[PDB]
Amino acid sequence: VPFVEDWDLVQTLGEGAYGEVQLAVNRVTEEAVAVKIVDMENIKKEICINKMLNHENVVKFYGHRREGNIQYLFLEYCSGGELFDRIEPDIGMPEPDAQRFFHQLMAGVVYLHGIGITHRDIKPENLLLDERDNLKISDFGLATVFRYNNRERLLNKMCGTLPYVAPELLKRREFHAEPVDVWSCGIVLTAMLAGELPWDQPSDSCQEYSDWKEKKTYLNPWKKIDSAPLALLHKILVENPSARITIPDIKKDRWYNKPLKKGAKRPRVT
Ligand SMILES: COC(=O)c1ccc(-c2[nH]nc3c2Cc2cc(CN[C@H]4CC[C@@H](O)CC4)ccc2-3)o1
Repeated sequence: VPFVEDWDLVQTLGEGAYGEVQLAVNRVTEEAVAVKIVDMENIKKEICINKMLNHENVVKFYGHRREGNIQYLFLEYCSGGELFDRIEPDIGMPEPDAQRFFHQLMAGVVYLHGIGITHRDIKPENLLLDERDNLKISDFGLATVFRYNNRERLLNKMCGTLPYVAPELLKRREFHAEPVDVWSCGIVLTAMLAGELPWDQPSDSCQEYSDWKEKKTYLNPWKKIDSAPLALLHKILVENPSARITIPDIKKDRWYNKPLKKGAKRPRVT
């Protein structure tokens, strides 16, 4: 009972705008959590969205505490770090690992879309890994409700990260939320398989993007990707968001359902 509420801040996990993420260890139990420290409406929405979240591939929210002009968000600690540091530059990672991470990303995104939430900034920096390398979607600072009382709200706000944003966000005034997150998942899949981003932004003025629309797959990063995951990327990275593949159909794709990876190495004797 005494001192069970005391947490020691032992190391900086992440820094940026606006604030830092610190690893916190409980004085009594030694339980590890991540404390998001935001130096104070945007944070009020983040807390509200985080309270709704309960899924094995979404970073858990334990609660928050306001100490004057500072908000403390208590969130799941993921010891495996970011997916970003598992991607070898210009190489990627083994195809079975990327497939497993992509299945977990799809389970997380299905869950969020199912409760009417769009993340809007899916990228490897935001995809965290637990001790068993289970992928968790993190940072709901740009997230929003796109479906309320079974009525879909079209989005118009410009946000995300240019190499991961869908082309409609740059060409159209209004757009559906769900195909935007599907596109960013395809850029994450491209990053995991080739270890590089295909373009700075998806616009006609961008040569790499024009080459993709012209199906010049003999060029990088596409030439490093096998034909089965590349056929899936041809369905995701579709300019027209109405023709773009939906997640129920991604789950029926040949590469998505290809047996590739063995389960976690279990102790055995002969
Ligand atoms: C903006 O971040 C969040 O909203 C959020 C929610 C939950 C978390 C989180 N839980 N566990 C971690 C996070 C962020 C995070 C980052 C890292 C990578 N940290 C390295 C530490 C040593 C190295 O030298 C620098 C980077 C390792 C673990 C973790 O972050």
